Amino acid sequence: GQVPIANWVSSATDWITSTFSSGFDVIQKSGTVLMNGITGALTAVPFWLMIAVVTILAILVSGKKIAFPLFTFIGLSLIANQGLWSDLMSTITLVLLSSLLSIIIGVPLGIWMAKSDLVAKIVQPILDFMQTMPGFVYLIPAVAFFGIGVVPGVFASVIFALPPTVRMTNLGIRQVSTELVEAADSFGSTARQKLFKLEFPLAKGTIMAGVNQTIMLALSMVVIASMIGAPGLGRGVLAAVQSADIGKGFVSGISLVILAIIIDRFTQKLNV
Amino acid sequence: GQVPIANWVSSATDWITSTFSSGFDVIQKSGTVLMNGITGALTAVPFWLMIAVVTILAILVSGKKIAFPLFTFIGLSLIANQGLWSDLMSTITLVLLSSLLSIIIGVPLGIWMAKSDLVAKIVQPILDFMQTMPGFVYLIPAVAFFGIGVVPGVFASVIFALPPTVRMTNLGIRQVSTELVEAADSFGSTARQKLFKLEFPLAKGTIMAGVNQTIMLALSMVVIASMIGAPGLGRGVLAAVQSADIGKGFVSGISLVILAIIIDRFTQKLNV
Amino acid sequence: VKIKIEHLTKIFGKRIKTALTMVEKGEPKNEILKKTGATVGVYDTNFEINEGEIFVIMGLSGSGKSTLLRLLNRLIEPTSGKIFIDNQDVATLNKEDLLQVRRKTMSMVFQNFGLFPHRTILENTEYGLEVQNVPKEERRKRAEKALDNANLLDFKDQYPKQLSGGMQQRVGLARALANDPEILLMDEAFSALDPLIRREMQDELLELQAKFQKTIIFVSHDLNEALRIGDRIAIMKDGKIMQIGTGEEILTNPANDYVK
Amino acid sequence: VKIKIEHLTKIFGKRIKTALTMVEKGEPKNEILKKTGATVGVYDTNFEINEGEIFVIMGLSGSGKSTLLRLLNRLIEPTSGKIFIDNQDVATLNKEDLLQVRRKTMSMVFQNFGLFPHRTILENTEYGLEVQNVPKEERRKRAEKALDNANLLDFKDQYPKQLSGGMQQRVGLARALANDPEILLMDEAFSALDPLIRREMQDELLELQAKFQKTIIFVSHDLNEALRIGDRIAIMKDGKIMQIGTGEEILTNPANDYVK
Repeated sequence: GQVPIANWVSSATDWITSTFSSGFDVIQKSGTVLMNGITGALTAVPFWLMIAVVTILAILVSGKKIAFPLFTFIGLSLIANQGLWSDLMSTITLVLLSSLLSIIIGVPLGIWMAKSDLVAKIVQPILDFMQTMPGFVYLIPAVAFFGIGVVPGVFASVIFALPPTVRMTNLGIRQVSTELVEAADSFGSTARQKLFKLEFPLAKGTIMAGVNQTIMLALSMVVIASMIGAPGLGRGVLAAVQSADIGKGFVSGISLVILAIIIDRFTQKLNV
Repeated sequence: GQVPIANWVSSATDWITSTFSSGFDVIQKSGTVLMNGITGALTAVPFWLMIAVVTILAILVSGKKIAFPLFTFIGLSLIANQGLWSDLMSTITLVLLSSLLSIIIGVPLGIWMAKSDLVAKIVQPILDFMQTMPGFVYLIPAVAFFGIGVVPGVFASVIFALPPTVRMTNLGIRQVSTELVEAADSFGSTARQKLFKLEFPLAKGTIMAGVNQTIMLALSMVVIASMIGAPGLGRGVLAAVQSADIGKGFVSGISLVILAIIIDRFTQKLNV
Repeated sequence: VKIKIEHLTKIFGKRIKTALTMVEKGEPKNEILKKTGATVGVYDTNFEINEGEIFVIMGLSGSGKSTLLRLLNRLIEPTSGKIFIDNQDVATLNKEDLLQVRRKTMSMVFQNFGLFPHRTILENTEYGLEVQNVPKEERRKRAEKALDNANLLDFKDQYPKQLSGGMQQRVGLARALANDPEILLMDEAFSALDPLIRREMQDELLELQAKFQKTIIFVSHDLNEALRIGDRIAIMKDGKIMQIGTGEEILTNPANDYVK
Repeated sequence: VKIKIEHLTKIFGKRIKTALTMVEKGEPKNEILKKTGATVGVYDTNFEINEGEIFVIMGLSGSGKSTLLRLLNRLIEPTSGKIFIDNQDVATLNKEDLLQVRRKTMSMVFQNFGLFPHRTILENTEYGLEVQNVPKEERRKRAEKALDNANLLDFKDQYPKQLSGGMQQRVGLARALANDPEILLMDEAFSALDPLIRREMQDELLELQAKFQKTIIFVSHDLNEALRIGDRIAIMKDGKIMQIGTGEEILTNPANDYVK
């Protein structure tokens, strides 16, 4: 019998989290301050003025259909009445930050994969490797480095939601018809004027689909990270399934469902 | 302030789990016996004869490529050496039962959705409603009825993995060219000879893609259900992220990753 | 006579009774299919088909030529009408009687050969019997004789994808014939073959009919091939039959220049 | 002179140096086209283009016809050869030098019009300047004058999807001109047009060329348009130039009898 790995892994992780603590403490500070800043100040404001804004925005993107606005109003207001508005402001900053980081990390990586073909041959199977595996195993590399808290949930989310963004970015870049690229290269476009002026404005519609997948994946992953300590509605759910208080768990789950439907309909209608 | 729901929900759930206990006790018995039967007898046999079988099967489905067989051997054997073979036999019976139930429930429902068009107009958006929402909220309806254990993990998995099976079944049925259906109906095929003789043999290749998604979704969901008490490697992972023992958690996560890669490559190569 | 039609009608879309009666005024279908949007397949066709003949059916591609066929065996539910055969009306039958009809009496042949690619020749050709719960040996022998009557028993284990358009059509016809039907429906059977193999299949069909007599219904778009097959030709346009002429169709030209 | 070529060639596939020494020798082409697949695009072309003329180029598929243009631009990296222009070899230029070359001297026109559909015409036409970081007002007025020279300034706010092939090509040519280059490249500019607008654009092109003098190199299939417009025609096949005949190519025809 041999069981050598665990020791090697814990040793390497201690070495990292000891020799790089200069970075991890900074990341922890930044994460906690961003969270408690854009969840209490940029949000957590009158819960009858935000649901109204969202209702009229749904009206805009819907035109005449009143189902989705009725849901937004008889939704978010339902949450508030149930007293879960402060746990929805969180669970939004989390998906917000996770989506922003996944974007910042994928879109560039998507460009790099579109230019070089060997980079794609490398990463695309890696992306299927990361989108096939269960996401619950993205928590180890989170609590191992950042321990429990918010930033580990964010890390798990960005590394769980990244693949689709990268894939659809690569697509939307290396699916724009080569003739336009010839045109933009004939007038001397140095891959930075070309990108913004031609490729993004044409890929947008493909990329944003990857991003509207990224957002849902980040929501799923933060709800799962609730196990770690990532605040929001997930914790509620968690508590319930730990104490079998189906009322609290169900209301939190229905709040998450409402948030999910809203985000889906928005992120879809704002893509076409 | 009003907070009425939780009480209504807990009341309804008590009413169900009290007036139907005749069924829930039976389901619990059946689930526990199936699990401890096909995880200890149909499996949990020499851990050097099963990895060899799987290695040669990988060789078959691979032909000349030796990477995937080398992985199976230097995988499963790795698990065994780490002492996690009894937690992999479980986490397999679970995905096995979840996939079987999801199939039994979807494939028929997929047929019903292919025949009637209103049924599809109903369910397809419901299926996107169930495939967009986070899966963590499929635990409430599990611990509320079956409490903690194995059968709740199975329930969460079957209701989390069902959508793709149903969708791809509907597709593979109402994408077989109408001319063959005319041919089979002209000779008097009463929707049961027609189905088996024509539609399934032609849809197979589309359905099985939905099923190879179902399997991965069930794996993800049982790993997540580890929170409830669904045994297997998930529990390990869980314990780790609860006690920050990154060694055990990492070895269990790598075992899950290995199982996932194996299942993906198999379920893919056995579809083409 | 083996077949007798009585006021066959097929109309798509909603406004079933309203549109049916509004068109029953007898107005040109163009108006109602263009402005009122109610699509029309046929309108009150009352003809017949006697045993041991060939009632070809013409019509420009898009004139509701094959819909009549697909209505005869009820592959499309007809609005109103009667098809009296063997002293039996088909539109007034349950699933069981209709299935027995389709099994024993009628059987079709398709433009794109309607062949099950995942099943080999001796596997497809026997379908007409497999559906009937027939002894494997008996249905196998019947399939093999239906094949060798077409000289293809040698290929009784290949797959359709590895065969020729003409061979695929011959296999479809063997599938239709193995059931030994009193009626044989053919919808653009040779619309995807070459002229020479087309003519060859025509001659094969004629020699088989003369040898083995049985009622045939046939759709086509060429008048030459028709007259080569035509025992009682009947062209159609705007979903309305206009004549049943054997050698007079090309003589008499009632309100039609297409006849030349 | 304006252009001078020096043993220009382009070879695809690996086996780069071996295949290069193979092609430089004059070995058979179809041999390697069917043997290894390391296709051949050009055959050691050594010609030149004088200032203020129209060096049309003809050939069929696989002639490496359009490839020569994209090599002059370096849109595809040439294996070996040199293009001396304004006392500059392009193949041996750093990034910024080739950038300024493409931005001032050369500029292309495309078969399928190569237009940014997501941008307005007056937004496209100015691209040639936008890339140069030109004053918005200056480039706007230049683009408007360019549209005026083509009489399409009224449509300075529509989108290409709402226009016609002729107007699309005209806007592409305006985009090419707004840079006021010394060279004008075209690649099957009028393959998606009809004879009328084709000949009209040809006449307008010669009018501008005579009024506004500047080097042109043209790609086409038909000899009629080449003689209508071409001042020095060049035939090509299998990636090899045949001749440079203005009015002699019609006479000296080593298999150049396509005149009729």
